[PDB]
Amino acid sequence: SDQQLDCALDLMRRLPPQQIEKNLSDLIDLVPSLCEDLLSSVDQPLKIARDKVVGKDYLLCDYNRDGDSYRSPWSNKYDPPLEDGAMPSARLRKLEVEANNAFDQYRDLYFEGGVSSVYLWDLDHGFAGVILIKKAGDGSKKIKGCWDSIHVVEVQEKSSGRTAHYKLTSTVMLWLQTNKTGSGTMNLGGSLTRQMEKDETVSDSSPHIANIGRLVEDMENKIRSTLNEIYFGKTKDIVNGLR
Amino acid sequence: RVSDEEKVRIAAKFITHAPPGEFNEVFNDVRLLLNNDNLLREGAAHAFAQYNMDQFTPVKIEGYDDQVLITEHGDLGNGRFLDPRNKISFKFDHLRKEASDPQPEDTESALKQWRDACDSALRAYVKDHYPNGFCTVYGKSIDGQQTIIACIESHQFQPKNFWNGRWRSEWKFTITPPTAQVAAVLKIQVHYYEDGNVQLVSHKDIQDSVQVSSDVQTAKEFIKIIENAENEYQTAISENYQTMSDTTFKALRRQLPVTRTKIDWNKILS
Amino acid sequence: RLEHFTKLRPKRNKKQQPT
Repeated sequence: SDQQLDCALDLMRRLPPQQIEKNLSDLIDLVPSLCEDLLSSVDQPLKIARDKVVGKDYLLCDYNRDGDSYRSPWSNKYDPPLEDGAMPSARLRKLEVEANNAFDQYRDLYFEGGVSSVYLWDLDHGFAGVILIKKAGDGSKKIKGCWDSIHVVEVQEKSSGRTAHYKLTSTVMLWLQTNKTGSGTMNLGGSLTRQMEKDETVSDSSPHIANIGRLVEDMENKIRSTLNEIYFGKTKDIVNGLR
Repeated sequence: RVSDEEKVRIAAKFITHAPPGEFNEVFNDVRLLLNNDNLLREGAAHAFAQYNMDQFTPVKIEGYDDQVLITEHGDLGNGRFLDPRNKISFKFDHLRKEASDPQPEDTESALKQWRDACDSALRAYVKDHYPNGFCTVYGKSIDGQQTIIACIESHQFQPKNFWNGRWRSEWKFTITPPTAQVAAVLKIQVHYYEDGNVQLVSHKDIQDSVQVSSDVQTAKEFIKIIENAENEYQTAISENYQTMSDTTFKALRRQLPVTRTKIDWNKILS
Repeated sequence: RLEHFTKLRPKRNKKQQPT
């Protein structure tokens, strides 16, 4: 069923992204045996939930889900409450708290608003994490805009702890909708995904969060520029090539 | 879990939602996913025909100039379609996208002259305004009202560059001399899929009225209304691209922090 | 034909699948 997963992911690259959530739900109904693999590999728009303990929003996706509950990066608890859901190790949780604080500052500097969340998980010889950012324009503008960043980092640690190998797979979803007299309904939406890997020294002057921060920042800046080119350049030139 | 009849409904839905120029890829994906070739043939037969009629698929009939569009307006039943310009029906193979077996056909003649005048005017309009556009004009009585239905298609398929696009417009002129009521919808779909999936889906509805006289002078007024509205829509789309880019998009994320340099990650962690 | 980068993202193991 590598073949089936490849076909399902190809379909998600082709079906209109305006229906990205219904596309995934329909796919899971079509091939229920793929459910777990699809929830892992098919990115979805980020949803917001309230951590009632801290009065702060956090982001939901498959990477903080267990059963039908989601874990807050602020409280480290599942909602609704769960017995024995997947949890980062004690030491990884400390890194996760530190990463959440670093990425909230990153989010403020670049997005001047929105919501961020970071979720880490242990691997056999390292760890992995997702850094999530959601920013929506005012939905009262009938000129709707939303940005989702999904950055998944795998960190393979080496015995010394003086170097690590980082693999970053980043998706940005960008959604724009307008309903105007001249241009009628225009919905321009979807996502781009890119991947890169690097070895970096790990030290007190360059700890994991700094190494990950730089990779994320470099990738997101690059993707922002590519979105600009594709959305407002390429798709526009194509429209004008049709008539 | 999920019934076979539901699975093939979903399969049929996906097949009909293939972006322009990517029907075969979606179809092959859906086939492997359903993994039940005999189920797919039964429950998703309609899907191929539905896709072709929805997308205004242009087809060449050997021996006749230009191309005809496959549309709901031309569906004669039993796999045959009308070519109202050449006054023939033909068999259309929805899998191979091929026309065969042309046969004389006439449908209604209250509007023969008006349909021909409109067809002639629209053909020139489409060739002038679209790089490789096609049109088909139908004349039919709908609820006792004589109606000219003009369909226009233009696509550009560049899958090796990971993009495809299609324009469709459908214009209805309900002729009640000396007035014609105008109703139209203009539609655009563009897909870009190099390392992603980005789509523009756009449509605009048009309503208008025009005072009518003779067939030829009226056809002329119809094409003037079409031209103004389609030019207006294209202009507005490009203006909206500009507004989206320097308002909404810029507001979602800065290029850089106010410092005009990348982040000092050491200040961050302190 | 298309490359699917998300296939190679590290799996996170859950305790419970969705219900």
